[PDB]
Amino acid sequence: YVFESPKMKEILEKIKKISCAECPVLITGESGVGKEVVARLIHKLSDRSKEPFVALNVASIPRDIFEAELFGYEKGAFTGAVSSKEGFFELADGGTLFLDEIGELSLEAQAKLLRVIESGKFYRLGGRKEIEVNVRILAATNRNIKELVKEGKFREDLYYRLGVIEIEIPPLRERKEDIIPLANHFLKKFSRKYAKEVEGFTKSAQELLLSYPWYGNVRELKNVIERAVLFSEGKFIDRGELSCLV
Amino acid sequence: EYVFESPKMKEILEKIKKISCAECPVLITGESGVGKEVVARLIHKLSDRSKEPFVALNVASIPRDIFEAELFGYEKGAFTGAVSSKEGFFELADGGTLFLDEIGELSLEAQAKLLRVIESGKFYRLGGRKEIEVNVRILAATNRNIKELVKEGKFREDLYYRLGVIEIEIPPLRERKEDIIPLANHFLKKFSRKYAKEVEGFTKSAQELLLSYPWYGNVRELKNVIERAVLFSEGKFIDRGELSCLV
Amino acid sequence: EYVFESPKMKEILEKIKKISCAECPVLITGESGVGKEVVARLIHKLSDRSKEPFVALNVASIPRDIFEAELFGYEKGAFTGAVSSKEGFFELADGGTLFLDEIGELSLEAQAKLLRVIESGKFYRLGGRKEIEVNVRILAATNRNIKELVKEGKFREDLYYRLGVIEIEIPPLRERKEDIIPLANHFLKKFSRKYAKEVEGFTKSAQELLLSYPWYGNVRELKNVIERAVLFSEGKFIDRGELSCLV
Amino acid sequence: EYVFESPKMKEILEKIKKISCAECPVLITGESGVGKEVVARLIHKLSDRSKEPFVALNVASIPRDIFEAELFGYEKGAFTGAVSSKEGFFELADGGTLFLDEIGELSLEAQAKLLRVIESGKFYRLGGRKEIEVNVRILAATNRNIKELVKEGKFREDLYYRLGVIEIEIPPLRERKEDIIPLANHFLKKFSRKYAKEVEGFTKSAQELLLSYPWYGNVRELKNVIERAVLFSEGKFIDRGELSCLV
Amino acid sequence: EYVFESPKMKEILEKIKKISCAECPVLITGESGVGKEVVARLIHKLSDRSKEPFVALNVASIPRDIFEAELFGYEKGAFTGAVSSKEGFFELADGGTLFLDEIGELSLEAQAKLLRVIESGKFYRLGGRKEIEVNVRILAATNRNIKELVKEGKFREDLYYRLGVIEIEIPPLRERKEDIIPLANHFLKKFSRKYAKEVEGFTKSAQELLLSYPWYGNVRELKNVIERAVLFSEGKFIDRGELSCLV
Amino acid sequence: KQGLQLRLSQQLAMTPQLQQAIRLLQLSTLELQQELQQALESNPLLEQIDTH
Amino acid sequence: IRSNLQDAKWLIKSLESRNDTLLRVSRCIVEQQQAFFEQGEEYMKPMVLADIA
Ligand SMILES: Nc1ncnc2c1ncn2[C@@H]1O[C@H](COP(=O)(O)OP(=O)(O)OP(=O)(O)O)[C@@H](O)[C@H]1O
Ligand SMILES: Nc1ncnc2c1ncn2[C@@H]1O[C@H](COP(=O)(O)OP(=O)(O)OP(=O)(O)O)[C@@H](O)[C@H]1O
Ligand SMILES: Nc1ncnc2c1ncn2[C@@H]1O[C@H](COP(=O)(O)OP(=O)(O)OP(=O)(O)O)[C@@H](O)[C@H]1O
Ligand SMILES: Nc1ncnc2c1ncn2[C@@H]1O[C@H](COP(=O)(O)OP(=O)(O)OP(=O)(O)O)[C@@H](O)[C@H]1O
Ligand SMILES: Nc1ncnc2c1ncn2[C@@H]1O[C@H](COP(=O)(O)OP(=O)(O)O)[C@@H](O)[C@H]1O
Ligand SMILES: [Mg+2]
Repeated sequence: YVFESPKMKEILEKIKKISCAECPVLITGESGVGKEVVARLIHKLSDRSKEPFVALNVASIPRDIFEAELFGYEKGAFTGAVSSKEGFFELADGGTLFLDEIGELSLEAQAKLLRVIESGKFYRLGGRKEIEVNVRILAATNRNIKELVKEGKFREDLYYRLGVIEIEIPPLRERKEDIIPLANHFLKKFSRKYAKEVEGFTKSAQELLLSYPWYGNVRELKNVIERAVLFSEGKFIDRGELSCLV
Repeated sequence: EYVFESPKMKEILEKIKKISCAECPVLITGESGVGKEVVARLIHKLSDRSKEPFVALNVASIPRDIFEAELFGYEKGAFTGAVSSKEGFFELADGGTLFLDEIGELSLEAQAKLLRVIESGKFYRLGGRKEIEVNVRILAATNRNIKELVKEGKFREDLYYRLGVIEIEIPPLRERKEDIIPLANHFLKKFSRKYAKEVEGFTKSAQELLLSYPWYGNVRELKNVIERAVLFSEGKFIDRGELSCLV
Repeated sequence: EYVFESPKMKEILEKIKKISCAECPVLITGESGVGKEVVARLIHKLSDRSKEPFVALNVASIPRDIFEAELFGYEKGAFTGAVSSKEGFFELADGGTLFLDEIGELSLEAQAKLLRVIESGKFYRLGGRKEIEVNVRILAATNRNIKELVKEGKFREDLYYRLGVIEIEIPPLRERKEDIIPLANHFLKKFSRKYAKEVEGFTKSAQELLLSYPWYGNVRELKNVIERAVLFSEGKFIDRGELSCLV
Repeated sequence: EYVFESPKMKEILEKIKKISCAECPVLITGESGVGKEVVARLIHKLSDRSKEPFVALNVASIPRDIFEAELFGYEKGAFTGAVSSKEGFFELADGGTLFLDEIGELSLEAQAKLLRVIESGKFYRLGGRKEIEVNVRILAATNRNIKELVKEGKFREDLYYRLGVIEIEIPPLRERKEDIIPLANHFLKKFSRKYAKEVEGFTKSAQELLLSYPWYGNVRELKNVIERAVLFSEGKFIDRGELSCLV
Repeated sequence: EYVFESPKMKEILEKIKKISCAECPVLITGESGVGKEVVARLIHKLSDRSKEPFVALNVASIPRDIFEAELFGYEKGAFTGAVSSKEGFFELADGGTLFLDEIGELSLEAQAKLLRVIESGKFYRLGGRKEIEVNVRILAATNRNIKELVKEGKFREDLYYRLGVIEIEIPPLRERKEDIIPLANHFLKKFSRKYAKEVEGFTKSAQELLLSYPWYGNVRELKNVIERAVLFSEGKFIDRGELSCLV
Repeated sequence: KQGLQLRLSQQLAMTPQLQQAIRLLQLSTLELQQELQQALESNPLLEQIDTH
Repeated sequence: IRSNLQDAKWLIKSLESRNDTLLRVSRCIVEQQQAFFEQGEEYMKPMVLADIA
């Protein structure tokens, strides 16, 4: 990974300092800024470096089977319970659990989440033995959680538990010092990956990168660079190729 | 170790001592974070079943469609996907105590399934043709006023008269002024010894700030605040400024 | 033979020429009957592996309960009734192309299972111990709005990002008006020899009528209309009245 | 054997005779009792494959979870219980005609499984790794407005254009006023001979009553009315009174 | 055995005798407790199938997931757990009559599975590729009003015309005033011997009371009332006092 | 979702095949003889070679 | 009589298999620890169940 902006350097120093503590960590920012990158950096420098890093997104979780993913189930608990399954809390036993897009969780299921965090013990669906696990919680959000709380769309206890230490990542629109390093890194990486000689962007094309108000941020930048490399026919990338996408 | 300093808590403890010779169901009521489960565990410990299982079950988390399977079990060919017999929580807690947390949140349809087992103690499995008799003592805890729910047609009256043989009401921490400082000291000691920080006690300003706050999360909120203060302390005494998590 | 006589279609053809020798999964999106199958088979034909199998599959025709058994394979004795070991479709298209039609019908668990293999490139049989490495080029076609699917919470976002590296969006036939006339004359001949009916071409009024209809089935609807016109006619020219009832 | 006196049915008969040499799928639409089955069987008889099987499937009676096994078959060992290989209804109807009756009662999930077989005729069995090609003509019948279902988000827009190559609409009996009397005599000769009665015709008032009645069950209701009139008849004629109590 | 005295009830018996030679489906309608099953069994007894099976089926107690497996049967290997071939109720009732009780309780989707078997009698078993033809007479009984149910939209129109070839409606007991006293005496004679009582008849006031009560349960309620009167009787006559429940 | 239903499905089921005739290995000679005596009592067609 | 005869034959086969297994295991154990039977203790070799298995 590449970090050059002063804000990114400050965030890196903060991540270095907070890796020792085991308190839950919340990260917020716009889409495609690198929240998962920061979470993985925290996990790597933490005392649980060799432990599993279980990352999951709650947006793709169906409403009516959330418990089956929260606790897991044993064999034959219900129709379709072919074999035993482990919930994400049991998967990350000793490791770190990373919940992405926590702000879109339904109100009813939220009350069912922190209840397992504070107690620390749960029963598998169809299981008659009690399971005790220890997990470090990292959470990611895209919107403002405080405004959601003021609208009654979020639990304040869950915010207090998750918001022990919270981090804000500046979007790429205000990190213009990373545009050229990220573009060059992606260019070299994808040029090696697809095995075709592309040296670097022309001077004319460089100003287009700054002039572009990136809305998809790093994800959009990476996709654009990869597509430009795929269609590239020379070692120098001109502004004409980039202008087709933007 | 638990803290019972207020006269009301001592009276509750004396009532538990007196009822330690009974096997009646118990109903516990209060706010959230006041210590209902602590009182339930104390009742279990002081009774004659202290060496027997204590099964704590949150009836507000079990899916509605598999309620009977969890509570009563099933046999090999009960449904599509059943491969072997499995016991329920009533049979697991045979000879011991079953604690039902948040009984008020149980839906009005689910309250009908528990009617016969509480009194008779006998039931059938899902797909079983033999009657099972168990000896289980029922402790139930709720935060909502059951009487109002019954009066407004939300909680069944049969279940209310089955459960509420003995009722215990736990006053909130807001009305237990004498029971704040000892709990704060206990939590401070525990967190200092656990997190391996350095702290010995609070300052007078900190004591007044703790005593003036209207704790609405009760002992839960107090424990969380003390834990955060210990995590954000490096000296020896916690001042008023550090304990700014309150208002 | 196919017809590509529109500037957007010619640009798409140039993109196909540029991309056909790459090694990245391709996603083909468009309306109904635009030519996604044509584009997929043209990508495979103009490729260094054009002599290798082109396994076309419909993801809605595979039951969930045996899904991972069909896609990866199973060993003998993996489950009750497993007479003998069998390979999966991933091994069947080893060294060739795997085309998945209507990728939007996949379930979340199937999406995760496919994502694992697309990322790592290696998998295991249902009851196997050794690890299998494959060299499959993955093409997937769909007509749904994939962005709305991921926003609603039906398609995994990481899987879409993995597949959606290259997007080929075939424009609707209503935006390809200069391509309508060469297509119709292409079909009119093909059916004329097929059904032995004698017909030469369309009159000016019929040609004017063709360009004005907002086709909803795109090329397939035009093919159906031309087939009906050829079947229900005997003269050498198709006029306005013959197509008026159809339109 | 049938009655086609009305000109609106003579035009349909001409259209049926016009598509004898074709093999494209046909979609038949109408109300209840208008004669979709008769039209389908007449189309099959008048074609070049009249010596081949005519497989009629009520698609609403196929269970949801075994839909793929019925329409495609399976190899042995495909699942727990596949002790021998089987052929689906597409392989059984090879070389002949497959008639999907009441296709409008098909679930949205089961409509996506027929998208590739109807187009090309190539498919895999459940557990088979070799493609199977069949030559089957497809006739489909429905009593619902298929366009309204397509525009109401109940019927897929790809399956409609795959099936609806040639569409035949049968007008109700309220518009075929020239068939009511030729049919009424027809069924009469069918029933008075079956039950060995002595009825030979209708009076001049019963014919007017038959003409005036707005038949809502169409030819099936006409059959029922004529059968009831014959069963409870006495004499050589059926007067107005013998059926005025009904229609 | 059964008692038919009211003039409007003898016409039903004459109609039953009129349709002895017929084999068309019969639809029976009436209120609760008027004797629909009595009429159905009388129709079966007076027909040419009187020595053949009479399969009485409650279509409201068949699970919807295995419905197709109960009426049609299945072959070996159709699904997981099908270890042998099993027939259905249509083949079990072959040569006799099938009596669908409470046909109006079927769901809209469950009514579409009976369309092609009521008319032609041909069907395929689950997992069977050979067609089966049966000879079964369909009797159906319902206490609702099928015409207005079809008008509302809770009953399929294409099934009503298949079932309702001959419709028989039974009037309520409050309109069969000539049947109240004979039925009362028949039930009194039936119950005075089972319980070995000494009652022989009613009083004039009791008979006057029996004629004014608007029987809501019809013959079943009358039978229950007479049984209650017999059980708690002391003398040889039942007085108006013993029938106080009818006031 | 989570539910208890009766249905017709096509599934791949697992294969348990043991615990049969395994408890006789760990039994000593005396316990084995007692088990054989019980089996002889319960089965008419089983006999033991007699010395009388 | 058929059911009882089948059960009897199964039990006889089980006993025979048990005896054969015991004999094989004993023979393997004696072959592995052979310096003990000639010179007593102090010549025992270390072994676990995995070796015999
Ligand atoms: N400093 C960096 N250097 C290189 N690549 C980076 C950097 N930061 C982010 N990326 C790339 O950005 C892409 C998106 O990162 P990530 O998924 O963490 O962001 P996000 O969309 O904001 O997060 P999330 O969806 O998990 O909330 C990744 O492919 C990652 O490699
Ligand atoms: N350029 C072309 N020239 C001739 N025929 C064409 C051309 N493009 C498409 N077609 C015809 O269009 C028909 C439908 O196209 P195709 O099979 O690609 O559908 P599709 O886009 O995959 O449809 P769906 O989205 O409904 O699954 C085919 O029969 C094909 O022959
Ligand atoms: N022209 C005709 N001459 C004689 N009988 C006819 C004619 N048209 C229809 N019928 C009769 O109409 C009756 C009603 O069944 P029909 O074949 O019309 O089915 P349908 O309502 O069109 O649809 P489906 O049977 O596919 O559900 C049949 O018994 C058939 O004999
Ligand atoms: N004419 C009669 N003579 C004697 N008993 C009669 C007569 N009519 C009805 N019954 C009695 O009435 C009782 C109830 O009638 P029955 O069950 O036939 O009607 P039903 O409620 O319409 O039927 P179902 O609901 O079962 O379709 C029976 O026990 C029957 O013996
Ligand atoms: N008297 C007490 N002494 C020590 N700890 C207490 C006391 N009362 C409550 N607590 C603490 O408060 C927490 C919440 O109490 P508990 O009874 O478990 O839940 P609730 O009362 O909300 O159902 C517990 O973890 C318990 O340790
Ligand atoms: Mg397609």
